[PDB]
Amino acid sequence: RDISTAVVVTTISDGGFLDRLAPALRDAGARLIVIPDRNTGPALFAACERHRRLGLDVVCPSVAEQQDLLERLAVPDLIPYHSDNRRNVGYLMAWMEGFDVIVSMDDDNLPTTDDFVERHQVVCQGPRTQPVTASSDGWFNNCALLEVEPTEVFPRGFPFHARPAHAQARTSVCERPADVRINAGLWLGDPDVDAITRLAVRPNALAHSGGSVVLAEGTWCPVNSQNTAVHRDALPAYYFLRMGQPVDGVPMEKFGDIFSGYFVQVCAQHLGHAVRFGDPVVEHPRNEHDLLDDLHKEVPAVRLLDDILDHLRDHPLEGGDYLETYESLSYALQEIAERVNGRAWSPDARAFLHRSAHLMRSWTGALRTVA
Amino acid sequence: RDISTAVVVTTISDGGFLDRLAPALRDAGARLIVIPDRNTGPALFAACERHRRLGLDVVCPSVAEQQDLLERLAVPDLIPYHSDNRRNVGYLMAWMEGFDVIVSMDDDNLPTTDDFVERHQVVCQGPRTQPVTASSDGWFNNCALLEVEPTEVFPRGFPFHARPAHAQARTSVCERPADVRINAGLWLGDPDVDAITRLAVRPNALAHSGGSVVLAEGTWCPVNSQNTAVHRDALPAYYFLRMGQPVDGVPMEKFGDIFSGYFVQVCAQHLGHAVRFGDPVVEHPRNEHDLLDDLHKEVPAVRLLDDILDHLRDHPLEGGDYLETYESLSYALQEIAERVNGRAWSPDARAFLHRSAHLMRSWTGALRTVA
Amino acid sequence: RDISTAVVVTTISDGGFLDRLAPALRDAGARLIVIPDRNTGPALFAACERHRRLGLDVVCPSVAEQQDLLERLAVPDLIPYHSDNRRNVGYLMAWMEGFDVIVSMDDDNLPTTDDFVERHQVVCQGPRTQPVTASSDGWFNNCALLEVEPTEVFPRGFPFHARPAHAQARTSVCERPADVRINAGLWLGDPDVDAITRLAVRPNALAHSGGSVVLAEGTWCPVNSQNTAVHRDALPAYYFLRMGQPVDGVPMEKFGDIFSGYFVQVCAQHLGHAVRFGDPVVEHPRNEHDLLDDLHKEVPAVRLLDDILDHLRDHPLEGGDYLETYESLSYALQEIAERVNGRAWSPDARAFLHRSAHLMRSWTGALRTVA
Amino acid sequence: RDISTAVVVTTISDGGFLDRLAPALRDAGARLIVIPDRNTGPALFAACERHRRLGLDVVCPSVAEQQDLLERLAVPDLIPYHSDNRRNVGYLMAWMEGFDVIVSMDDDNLPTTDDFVERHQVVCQGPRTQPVTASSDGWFNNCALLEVEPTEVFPRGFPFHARPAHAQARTSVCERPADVRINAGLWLGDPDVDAITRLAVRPNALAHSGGSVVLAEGTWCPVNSQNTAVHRDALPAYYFLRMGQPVDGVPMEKFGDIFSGYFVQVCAQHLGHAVRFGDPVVEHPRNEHDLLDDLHKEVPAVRLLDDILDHLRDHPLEGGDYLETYESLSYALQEIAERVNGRAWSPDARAFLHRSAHLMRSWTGALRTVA
Ligand SMILES: [Mn+2]
Ligand SMILES: [Mn+2]
Ligand SMILES: [Mn+2]
Ligand SMILES: [Mn+2]
Repeated sequence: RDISTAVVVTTISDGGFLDRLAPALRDAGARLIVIPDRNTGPALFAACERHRRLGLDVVCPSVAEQQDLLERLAVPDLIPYHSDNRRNVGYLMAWMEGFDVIVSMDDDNLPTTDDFVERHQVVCQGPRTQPVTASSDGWFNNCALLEVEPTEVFPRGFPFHARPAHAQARTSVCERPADVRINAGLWLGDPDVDAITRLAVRPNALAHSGGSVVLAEGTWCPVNSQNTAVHRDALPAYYFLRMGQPVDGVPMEKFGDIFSGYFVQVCAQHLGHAVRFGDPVVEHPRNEHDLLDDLHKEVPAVRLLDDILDHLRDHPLEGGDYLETYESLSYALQEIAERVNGRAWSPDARAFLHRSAHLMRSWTGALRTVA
Repeated sequence: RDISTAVVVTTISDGGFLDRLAPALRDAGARLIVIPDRNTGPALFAACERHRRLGLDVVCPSVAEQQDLLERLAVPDLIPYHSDNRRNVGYLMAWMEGFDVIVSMDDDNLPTTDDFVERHQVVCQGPRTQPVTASSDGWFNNCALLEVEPTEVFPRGFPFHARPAHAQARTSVCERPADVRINAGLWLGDPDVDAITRLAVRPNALAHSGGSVVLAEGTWCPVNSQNTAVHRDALPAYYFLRMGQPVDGVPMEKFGDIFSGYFVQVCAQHLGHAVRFGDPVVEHPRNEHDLLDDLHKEVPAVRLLDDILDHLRDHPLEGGDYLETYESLSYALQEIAERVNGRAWSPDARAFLHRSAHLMRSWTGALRTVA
Repeated sequence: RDISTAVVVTTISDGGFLDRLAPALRDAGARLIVIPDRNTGPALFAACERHRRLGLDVVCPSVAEQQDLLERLAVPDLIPYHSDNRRNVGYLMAWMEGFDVIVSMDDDNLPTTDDFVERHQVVCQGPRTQPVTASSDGWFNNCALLEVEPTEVFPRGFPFHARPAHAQARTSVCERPADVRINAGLWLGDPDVDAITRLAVRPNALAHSGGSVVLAEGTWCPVNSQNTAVHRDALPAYYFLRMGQPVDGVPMEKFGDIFSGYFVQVCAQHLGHAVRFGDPVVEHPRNEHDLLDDLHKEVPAVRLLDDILDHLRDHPLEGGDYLETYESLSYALQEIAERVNGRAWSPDARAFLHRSAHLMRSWTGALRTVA
Repeated sequence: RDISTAVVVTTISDGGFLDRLAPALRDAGARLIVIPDRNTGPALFAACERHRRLGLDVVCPSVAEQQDLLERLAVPDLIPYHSDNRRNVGYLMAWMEGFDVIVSMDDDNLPTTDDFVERHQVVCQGPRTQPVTASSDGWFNNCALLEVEPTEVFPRGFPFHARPAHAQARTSVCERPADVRINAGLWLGDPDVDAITRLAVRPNALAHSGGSVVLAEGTWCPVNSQNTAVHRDALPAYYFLRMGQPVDGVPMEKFGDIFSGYFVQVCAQHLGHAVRFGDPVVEHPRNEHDLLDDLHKEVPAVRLLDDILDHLRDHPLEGGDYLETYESLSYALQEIAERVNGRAWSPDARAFLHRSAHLMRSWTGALRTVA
């Protein structure tokens, strides 16, 4: 095999999460790329050094080091300096060093099994004839693979127009070729639901009961960046979208991985690749913040997502690899920004897609500069 | 002891709902006050004039008659002309003509029992020793009196900060004196939940199983205007609050009755009166909205309600009747607009309470003009 | 007939302006009340303590002393803590300690004559038959009393709708009884023009040539707080209005004294008092601002002032002194907030008058507490 | 010679302006392309037909005809349907029919001389060695060529950072080769000043006294679309920019020709071509609308223009003709949107350049489809 894996995490904490995260990473010999920020205290740097004494291939480049790498690649203004968007630095660094597997995690996720890194290496098994899951409505609820109380829930980013009729959707499994390049692992405790669902029923994930699935062509499901492995080929299409763009005056937030999860998914299907959902499952403790503020942050993106997802199914792309496909995707978003109709599509909402498309090319242009 | 009842409904439809609503109203000799708007087609007037042929005590004052009435009360600018706020015209007319019971309804509710008016006449039974319900957390979930699928839900306007711990709250019933002047009837089909709950679980209320309760002092529950009887004494405090005020730039909507229900509730309790929940139950069919637009409209008011409800418990009021208590409440809101802190309390959100307090005094000023 | 004068200045600088300002103040034995802010460096306190060694009756209450004072007056939230609105603290202290004349100045004005305090004591001369100036259009351009290059200009706050026809307006002087309680001194160098005029022609006031005038009843002119003496009776109506309220989404700024100057002007005229323009003239050097930012700040208030001034002429007031007249003015503003029409009168702009009216009552409520 | 000229005007009026505009156009045999809108009454169509009886080569394509041409060229959503941006239709139509000179005028401009069309044919004289005007600050005040009362003024779109020092700027004329492709004619009566200047001094253009100038390389001046001739080669770079994009929440307006005037100017200088200012001069009567509303509309663009103009001088372009240069300009604006710094450069302001750049390519892509 001889597979290299790099875990990418951005944080502003003191580094205490490394105590319950390092053992699973250092046992598999995987590299951990911790991306600090301006508002990151010197305790995280000391915590990374201490865990490197204990035998962890951890790196924590200071904001000075990060700005130099982005400066050489002619992208000094691409990544903001007070946001979790800085995880793109860890994406770029792991892609530069040439890792096979890039695992994107948050600083509050804990692996629940010993084979955490091994289960994420499924994106490097290549194309096999394997059971792939299809849905008559083109959507798959990966939260249905879990035991959730008090009621059924959809993951964050799942389109709202498809939820009422999804209970009638036919689900079939067929033995077909598939090349898994993205593996989204599930989460116990507080699942990855949007702020709307969390305020309504406060879901609780008890256990992973549904196993693992591989979605077929035409069946989609939102992919996150808190427990997801991405093959280095698919990483150019995994650019964490920059937030802050106002929709009808209200800036969107906390949806960078919803767009990247769909974008790397659309790009993978154009190249005949698939997305996997299931194991490894992480421990995600419950929240502790302002859920009404989370709602006010997520609504601007939620108002647009259903329209953007519908137009992406009708926009065929081009490209031989992920860089060419992701750029063809950026041009598709600019055409979508002028065709889509709706009350939430004020001039600033349409301009959100146009600036995002430019930032997506600035990301790929920096990757071509590396190569 | 002949009790007179007036039903207030504002609508822009052609008047087809009168075909099914008038039977239960004319069987009790009750008055129906339909309040049309500017865009209300001339077909509603034909339905009202024709349903009066069948014995319905219905009125439908055109916008010319509504504005001539509001001119003489020195309040021409109080009520907007493209909003459901125009139901205040119906409240004013019934209180002018001297009805004992004012039943507020929407144009899509349907009485499910033949005793609809009689069950709403409970707000005239006077004070007597009756079983009253109290709660350790000071909140009562009226939806718990219903059979709701797929999971438990809270009514629209229920404070979000008290929802997680409400399951542990103790509920007791004690024989205590109480005077019911507000009776909020429940609703089958699509229950009155906020847009957050409806997007999440799409609730369906199957039956009324919990019976009727009378809330005690210090126990609150949101009261809407879709199926609520208000005694003529309590009506001055039942002013339907005017929407449209921006909160951090986003205008609020669909919460006029949420503020009115709490305001008439706090005023009733200060005067020794109580609110009742339960019967009569109406049929509110599930109407397919733009639920994302409903969410975008309700979030501005939701961001402030939790703070507003907490301060209204700390602020004692003054007044002998509802007219004096409602004015003291308006001065209390202006004191709250400067006391309160939070991220959602930008200068426009604070000025929303100040403009609302002035409009409430304008509403009571017109009632003092009539009386 | 010993008259006491207090100069009120708020600043965030290091206190270098005291080197040139204190001579004219300590030569007249006048009191200087410097009001620092949170971000005011500790160098200002050394300049005040040291200028008192040279005989200056100066005080500089820290933010701790300012908040302790405002706590006992039940107005802790009245005055923000990062605004020039904190000069209201200086108005409060001088009115508390009982000074006859309160001279409002900025930290960049410089008296050009040795009789600065004496010329400002004109607001204590009492009522006498004196030449008063009237205008056929009801407006007087105080900048016409100055020599301004390169062209004629209007002061900041002058209504725009009356500017084109003001050249045809007739000006007459008549021996009439008048009682001056407000004296607005003029300014050489950079005149007090709005950001619109300054961006256009960059005015430069070379000399004071028109002398002094006393405006008659029905003749108005904006009064600022950069060089204005207010008698202690008129000070309750001189509350520096709080900025920040959004007009159609855009927050207003730099117009607190424009509203205060008109408010104390309308209140003085209802009580039979007059406003004076002319001497003493200060040296206001041209300070290079971000003039585009100044324009963006002043436009919100400018969009409303023309409508507000027109309605304030139609609304008669009540009151025996300034405390009762200023409160009647606040109730008049709430009546105007609903009467007025225009494109710039979105719900947030109307609620700006309602919140301002409450803050004015809070200001007078604290003065009633002191007295 | 054998020169064809097409005058482009968009309007919503009844067509009365054709009475005083047709004689100068029909005498020279020039085509007039009147572009109506949705809110255009049938009187303009009758007025165009009547003037065609009198011998005017006028055309007035209905909104149905306009949408078909844009539909064939795969640009159905490029041009909005309630704006003067529809003059781009007249630009495209005259470019399709192959006119040498395209004269862009407003419906309220009247030629003051008989040689109006002949003086605008100067953009077809080709390159000659002629006196070109240079300025040490790189800016030229074309309003200095007029007699303006009561004081000197700058044209709309002139950068504000350069105005104070422009009085010291050296002006020299040198005999050098120049190919005039854009000729901006001046205007008597109400000049083309921004809303800031018009509210301050209300300028009045008395006569054209300065003659005509041809700006050299590096010397710029804003160009408008109300009295300007554009050679068909330079027309691809004359796309009237679409307004409505919010800057810090405030949408910009009335600045479509300010950006197009600078863009066709920058593109012309890259190709060695020049811009001419002077004759022919038109009659522009005084305004009649809400000048405060004009200010509120123009400020969002004014806050950005000085920054955009500075970066355009430091961004070298590419291209052999105007189509290639205008597209290279669109990519330059996207790089400028991420390099520029300022308080007014909120996320929606930066996204204004990105969407504008996409619309500029959609314009050129439609022109390449025509060819
Ligand atoms: Mn988390
Ligand atoms: Mn309904
Ligand atoms: Mn100053
Ligand atoms: Mn014009």
